[PDB]
Amino acid sequence: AVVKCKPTSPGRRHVVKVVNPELHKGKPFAPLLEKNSKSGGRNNNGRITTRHIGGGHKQAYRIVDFKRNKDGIPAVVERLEYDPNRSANIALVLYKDGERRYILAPKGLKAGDQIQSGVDAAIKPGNTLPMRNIPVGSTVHNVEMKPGKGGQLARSAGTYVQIVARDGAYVTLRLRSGEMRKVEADCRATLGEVGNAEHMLRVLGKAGAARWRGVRPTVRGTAMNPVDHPHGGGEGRNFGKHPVTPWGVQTKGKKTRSNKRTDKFIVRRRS
Amino acid sequence: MKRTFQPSVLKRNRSHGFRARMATKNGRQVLARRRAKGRARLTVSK
RNA sequence: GUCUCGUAGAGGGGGGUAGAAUUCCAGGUGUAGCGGUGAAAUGCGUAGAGAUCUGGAGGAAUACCGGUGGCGAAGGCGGCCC
RNA sequence: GUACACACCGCCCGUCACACCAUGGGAGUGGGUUGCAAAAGAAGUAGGUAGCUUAACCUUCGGGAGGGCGCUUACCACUUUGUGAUUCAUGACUGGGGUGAAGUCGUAACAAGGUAACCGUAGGGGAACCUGCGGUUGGAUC
RNA sequence: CCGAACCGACUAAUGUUGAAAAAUUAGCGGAUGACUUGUGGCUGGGGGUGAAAGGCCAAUCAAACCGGGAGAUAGCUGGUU
RNA sequence: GGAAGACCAAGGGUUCCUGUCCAACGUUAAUCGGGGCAGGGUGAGUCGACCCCUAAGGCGAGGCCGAAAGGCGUAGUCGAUGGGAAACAGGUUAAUAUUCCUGUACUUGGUGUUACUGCGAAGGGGGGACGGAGAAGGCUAUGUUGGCCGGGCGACGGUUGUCCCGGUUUAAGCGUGUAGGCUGGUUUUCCAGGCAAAUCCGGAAAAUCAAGGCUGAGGCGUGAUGACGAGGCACUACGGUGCUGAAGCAACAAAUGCCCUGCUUCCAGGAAAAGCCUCUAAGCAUCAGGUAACAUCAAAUCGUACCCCAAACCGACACAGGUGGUCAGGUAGAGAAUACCAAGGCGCUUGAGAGAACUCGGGUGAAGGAACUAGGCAAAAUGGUGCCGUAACUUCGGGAGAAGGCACGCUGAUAUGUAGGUGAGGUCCCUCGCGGAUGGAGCUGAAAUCAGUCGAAGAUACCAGCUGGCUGCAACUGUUUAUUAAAAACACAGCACUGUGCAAACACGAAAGUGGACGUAUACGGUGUGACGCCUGCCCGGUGCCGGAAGGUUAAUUGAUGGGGUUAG
RNA sequence: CGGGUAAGUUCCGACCUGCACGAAUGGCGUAAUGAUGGCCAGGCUGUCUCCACCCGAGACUCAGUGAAAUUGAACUCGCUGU
Ligand SMILES: [K+]
Ligand SMILES: [K+]
Ligand SMILES: [K+]
Ligand SMILES: [K+]
Ligand SMILES: [K+]
Ligand SMILES: [K+]
Ligand SMILES: [K+]
Ligand SMILES: [K+]
Ligand SMILES: [K+]
Ligand SMILES: [K+]
Ligand SMILES: [K+]
Ligand SMILES: [K+]
Ligand SMILES: [K+]
Ligand SMILES: [K+]
Ligand SMILES: [K+]
Ligand SMILES: [K+]
Ligand SMILES: [K+]
Ligand SMILES: [K+]
Ligand SMILES: [K+]
Ligand SMILES: [K+]
Ligand SMILES: [K+]
Ligand SMILES: [K+]
Ligand SMILES: [K+]
Ligand SMILES: [K+]
Ligand SMILES: [K+]
Ligand SMILES: [K+]
Ligand SMILES: [K+]
Ligand SMILES: [K+]
Ligand SMILES: [K+]
Ligand SMILES: [K+]
Ligand SMILES: [K+]
Ligand SMILES: [K+]
Ligand SMILES: [K+]
Ligand SMILES: [K+]
Ligand SMILES: [K+]
Ligand SMILES: [K+]
Ligand SMILES: [Mg+2]
Ligand SMILES: [Mg+2]
Ligand SMILES: [Mg+2]
Ligand SMILES: [Mg+2]
Ligand SMILES: [Mg+2]
Ligand SMILES: [Mg+2]
Ligand SMILES: [Mg+2]
Ligand SMILES: [Mg+2]
Ligand SMILES: [Mg+2]
Ligand SMILES: [Mg+2]
Ligand SMILES: [Mg+2]
Ligand SMILES: [Mg+2]
Ligand SMILES: [Mg+2]
Ligand SMILES: [Mg+2]
Ligand SMILES: [Mg+2]
Ligand SMILES: [Mg+2]
Ligand SMILES: [Mg+2]
Ligand SMILES: [Mg+2]
Ligand SMILES: [Mg+2]
Ligand SMILES: [Mg+2]
Ligand SMILES: [Mg+2]
Ligand SMILES: [Mg+2]
Ligand SMILES: [Mg+2]
Ligand SMILES: [Mg+2]
Ligand SMILES: [Mg+2]
Ligand SMILES: [Mg+2]
Ligand SMILES: [Mg+2]
Ligand SMILES: [Mg+2]
Ligand SMILES: [Mg+2]
Ligand SMILES: [Mg+2]
Ligand SMILES: [Mg+2]
Ligand SMILES: [Mg+2]
Ligand SMILES: [Mg+2]
Ligand SMILES: [Mg+2]
Ligand SMILES: [Mg+2]
Ligand SMILES: [Mg+2]
Ligand SMILES: [Mg+2]
Ligand SMILES: [Mg+2]
Ligand SMILES: [Mg+2]
Ligand SMILES: [Mg+2]
Ligand SMILES: [Mg+2]
Ligand SMILES: [Mg+2]
Ligand SMILES: [Mg+2]
Ligand SMILES: [Mg+2]
Ligand SMILES: [Mg+2]
Ligand SMILES: [Mg+2]
Ligand SMILES: [Mg+2]
Ligand SMILES: [Mg+2]
Ligand SMILES: [Mg+2]
Ligand SMILES: [Mg+2]
Ligand SMILES: [Mg+2]
Ligand SMILES: [Mg+2]
Ligand SMILES: [Mg+2]
Ligand SMILES: [Mg+2]
Ligand SMILES: [Mg+2]
Ligand SMILES: [Mg+2]
Ligand SMILES: [Mg+2]
Ligand SMILES: [Mg+2]
Ligand SMILES: [Mg+2]
Ligand SMILES: [Mg+2]
Ligand SMILES: [Mg+2]
Ligand SMILES: [Mg+2]
Ligand SMILES: [Mg+2]
Ligand SMILES: [Mg+2]
Ligand SMILES: [Mg+2]
Ligand SMILES: [Mg+2]
Ligand SMILES: [Mg+2]
Ligand SMILES: [Mg+2]
Ligand SMILES: [Mg+2]
Ligand SMILES: [Mg+2]
Ligand SMILES: [Mg+2]
Ligand SMILES: [Mg+2]
Ligand SMILES: [Mg+2]
Ligand SMILES: [Mg+2]
Ligand SMILES: [Mg+2]
Ligand SMILES: [Mg+2]
Ligand SMILES: [Mg+2]
Ligand SMILES: [Mg+2]
Ligand SMILES: [Mg+2]
Ligand SMILES: [Mg+2]
Repeated sequence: AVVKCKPTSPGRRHVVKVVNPELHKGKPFAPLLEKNSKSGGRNNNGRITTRHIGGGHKQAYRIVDFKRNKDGIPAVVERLEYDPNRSANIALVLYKDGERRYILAPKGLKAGDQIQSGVDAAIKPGNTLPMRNIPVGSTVHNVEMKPGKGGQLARSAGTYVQIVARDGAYVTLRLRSGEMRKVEADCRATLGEVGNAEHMLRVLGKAGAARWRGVRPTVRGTAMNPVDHPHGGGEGRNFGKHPVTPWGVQTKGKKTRSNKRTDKFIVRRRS
Repeated sequence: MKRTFQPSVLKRNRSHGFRARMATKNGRQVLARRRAKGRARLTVSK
């Protein structure tokens, strides 16, 4: 549910929380945990290569099954859990043979539900099939781009993909961006939408709430000196130039896609 | 007031010690130079 | 006022679906106009429009039935199916 | 059909300009009344009583009882302080309203008033108003 | 929220061949957080890092320090027994 | 005296102790010294390092990449600031001590017996193993008072008592298993999981029992017929030694330490690997190996002095500076503030006079009270707790400690000490205990009311908000010019535009790669704006960006055609 | 122009003649917040009228130790002129 905080202090007045009473309150499933230490946005030259990253809360990595290739064996949802690594929630599922795995939690999935993968799985939310076996027009998520590679599209909270057509070895998908994209029909997809759609309704409310998430402050280029940024300089607030990135490329409409290798799969760009 | 030299023997040896000098060709040229000058103490190594 | 049996109904809420049409996209044929008005012009068109054929996308509304017909406290309620 | 009757060469709307009148807002300000919280404590009455002083009663003649004065405490009028409420007056400037008079700008309404009018709402416009959406007939023609 | 430790540095006086190449004294702000601190690690000079002051990068910064090209060049100033 | 005491890490390196000397060093003198010279001094199976294990990160066989130098990285190997066995009390030196001595312990390993016996890993599973905040209860450290024991009878009125002073200490280990915390137990059968196997973990289905296990402070017992112990006595080379030794209990208060890696709750969702336990594979088979008891041996090496908020470290100085961790007594107090003290440590390495101007740091001030000045700068002032009471405005939280006001010491009574807390004996019960119930002796003890009483003054010192009215800017908490600027600047939650379909855009990089991200459009980058409320109008001619592609123009490339040189003729 | 003052180039409220505001290099408001800028009042005072006295540390004298910047050379006065 979406809950406004009461304004008992200035840093709380605008906070809006997403509170889900169904998420597990205890610890995660340890055999599927890994450590995952932070980067500060720095690569192996030790240089900052993505600005505005650092700090925030310590986080363990949950191994999530994006391939969904344990075919023919049913699993039951044991519990939903918070995952710090992503916007979606995850579900711990127990297979009939006694194996446990984490999956992205689809909308509507709850403890006790049954799921299955494979060519013969039923058309139900949480089931995974090759898109060859999914009716045209369906809504799916966690879509593979190459067969067997694992889900890569529509994984964020509340997202989904529409299967709009099927021609030969390929299906045409409408992505969340609005792009129409061809993908091999042997690629798998999970029925339904990714859950936690209220994610986008939260309001951080204060500066520190962004710092808790590992985001460091953004300094506007127009607030700098010319040596630092093309926008810098001026006696007072001055601008007088076409907006650019810190490295000089126009940043208000100039397109940057240049991938002739994958152009053949884009039926229609998002705009 | 806190001054610039805050000693630590581990940091001294890791930064400037004999084995650190021997690890790169530029550090071995430091040692070659100091031997040619005839320094009594080649490095910080105690 | 309660119960029994039946009757008509665009009464309400939820879900699904169908056909016509408009627009847009692609392609075929085709060539100098189209559109609009009281008359015009802006606009669109040789970078091939308008017209005509095929395929696709999408939203909204449900021709005929239809009725000084019906239902609902009023506001209001109209394809079909559950 | 009509809001016309010196009868459409009729009637009539609003801004703007001019004059006068009452009124709302207004940095505030100045009076009246009053709430609350305290401070204050004349006189009086009541309680207490170191100290002082006593006609009637009792004395074993020394005094005792009782009284008075003084002092003190309680209650309380004047008065004082702080902060509210309410009411009256007033205020540069400003909002609309009424009346008069008719100058300037148009012609919104009354006939189908020349785009039927009106209602709620929203946006726009020197002004009457115009436009969208739903609604009404208190619409002429057919 | 009030307030010590701890982290700061708004005002004044002193000090200015200082006790100190940035402090002392009286006051001052934060004080469960975008907090503070120990140890170790990583980023290197047209480069780093920067809640951005051209700030900081060993009392050095509109391009660090050390060595070299090097006796750069100096239509300028001084000096020339 | 929450240090100017005690003790570590770091850093230093003989500064430590003793004798001796006073040139130089010491801001003066110096017989003294962290100074000179000489001698002495650091004792470990248990403390630390080394060691086993890993984090960030480093290096890195082959490898991939790069003119060379080199860059990245796999298997690996390093790397603590983190995980991993074990010792305490007393005594002793001029100088070391958990290291020496006395007493009493514990750990790991090698051997060898004995008894019994499926052992076996580079593999599987478990465990190790983890956040913030908050709330209590049970405790101990520790303190206070009483009792006890020893001593005292007071330089000046009084002091045989309801008087004064001191002491009243004891560990690890071993045994016991309590307040509390967590979890149902046991036995069969079966199985697509745990790269193979598995009796282990996971899963499924039954039967049966309902209490079984795990964890755990403290207390109690033992350790201890010991040790220590006020003092006494005897010697001193008057520094100190030698000898002996009483009581050694209770109640109450009580941590920020322990139970607690708990419990409750929240979102920002909280290392790793080994030691450890367990499972089997290859293999081994009356062998090895495993388990237990007993014996015996081993536990090396290096550090250990001394300073450590400092005269020994970082600041050129015996420099008002800087420096992480641990300990935490009394009275008042909310307190680690503050005042006065304890233990303990110090008077800061020039002094002696004088009592001018002037400077510095402070105290008080007649009448006036901001007239000062750029400006109330500075100063003065306010200041506590409880209660009464508190406006506009407001985002309904605030504003607010608004403002303003009253009470406050001591003594007695209520009540020989109250409400409350704590809780003994006794008594009862028991599934007999570190038990329940009852009962309340003793101990501790607010706050209030009434009466009285002293002073000019009772929040008496130290300590400890000045308040209100109008307005600009920025929403707010934050950040910044180390060393003249703290702000209206930067950031910020929120908003918008725009890029980006994943081998993402983008960034570091001749490259390999790496970050973005083990993320996937509810995501990530760039840019502007800057909570929130009401809003955000017109202009696409210029510059940019986006789309278009018929025509004009146009590169390398191609080399038609024309012209020339040469000369067989 | 109004308010506040005995007196107000600042302040507050208005007017509009905006040299040269204006809508996310945002416009206009805004409770709360600020070692932020301006203005007013009560309290308070040595800030001041206008300073006085006092307590300490220097200054001064004696003993000990013992610097510095600077410096062509000096037997280093005023005035009026040059
Ligand atoms: K999450
Ligand atoms: K910013
Ligand atoms: K700029
Ligand atoms: K600027
Ligand atoms: K500037
Ligand atoms: K270093
Ligand atoms: K019905
Ligand atoms: K008026
Ligand atoms: K008024
Ligand atoms: K009309
Ligand atoms: K009409
Ligand atoms: K209308
Ligand atoms: K106009
Ligand atoms: K930290
Ligand atoms: K820079
Ligand atoms: K340097
Ligand atoms: K440089
Ligand atoms: K000295
Ligand atoms: K002397
Ligand atoms: K005496
Ligand atoms: K030692
Ligand atoms: K004190
Ligand atoms: K003198
Ligand atoms: K009691
Ligand atoms: K206070
Ligand atoms: K604003
Ligand atoms: K500040
Ligand atoms: K700034
Ligand atoms: K608001
Ligand atoms: K708000
Ligand atoms: K334009
Ligand atoms: K343009
Ligand atoms: K802009
Ligand atoms: K705004
Ligand atoms: K400020
Ligand atoms: K202000
Ligand atoms: Mg960013
Ligand atoms: Mg993340
Ligand atoms: Mg931003
Ligand atoms: Mg700037
Ligand atoms: Mg530039
Ligand atoms: Mg400007
Ligand atoms: Mg300009
Ligand atoms: Mg009025
Ligand atoms: Mg009286
Ligand atoms: Mg009209
Ligand atoms: Mg009309
Ligand atoms: Mg109305
Ligand atoms: Mg219009
Ligand atoms: Mg129209
Ligand atoms: Mg700072
Ligand atoms: Mg200070
Ligand atoms: Mg504050
Ligand atoms: Mg505070
Ligand atoms: Mg260089
Ligand atoms: Mg500048
Ligand atoms: Mg510097
Ligand atoms: Mg340069
Ligand atoms: Mg040269
Ligand atoms: Mg030269
Ligand atoms: Mg020496
Ligand atoms: Mg010594
Ligand atoms: Mg000596
Ligand atoms: Mg001397
Ligand atoms: Mg001498
Ligand atoms: Mg000596
Ligand atoms: Mg010595
Ligand atoms: Mg490497
Ligand atoms: Mg190699
Ligand atoms: Mg490694
Ligand atoms: Mg290792
Ligand atoms: Mg360590
Ligand atoms: Mg010692
Ligand atoms: Mg105790
Ligand atoms: Mg004890
Ligand atoms: Mg006597
Ligand atoms: Mg004992
Ligand atoms: Mg014991
Ligand atoms: Mg604490
Ligand atoms: Mg020692
Ligand atoms: Mg000294
Ligand atoms: Mg010092
Ligand atoms: Mg410190
Ligand atoms: Mg204390
Ligand atoms: Mg103190
Ligand atoms: Mg004198
Ligand atoms: Mg004096
Ligand atoms: Mg003075
Ligand atoms: Mg004074
Ligand atoms: Mg005075
Ligand atoms: Mg006096
Ligand atoms: Mg006076
Ligand atoms: Mg006064
Ligand atoms: Mg004045
Ligand atoms: Mg003056
Ligand atoms: Mg002041
Ligand atoms: Mg003061
Ligand atoms: Mg207070
Ligand atoms: Mg107790
Ligand atoms: Mg102003
Ligand atoms: Mg601010
Ligand atoms: Mg500065
Ligand atoms: Mg400053
Ligand atoms: Mg990548
Ligand atoms: Mg801005
Ligand atoms: Mg004026
Ligand atoms: Mg004036
Ligand atoms: Mg003004
Ligand atoms: Mg502007
Ligand atoms: Mg402008
Ligand atoms: Mg605009
Ligand atoms: Mg603009
Ligand atoms: Mg703009
Ligand atoms: Mg702004
Ligand atoms: Mg602040
Ligand atoms: Mg002298």
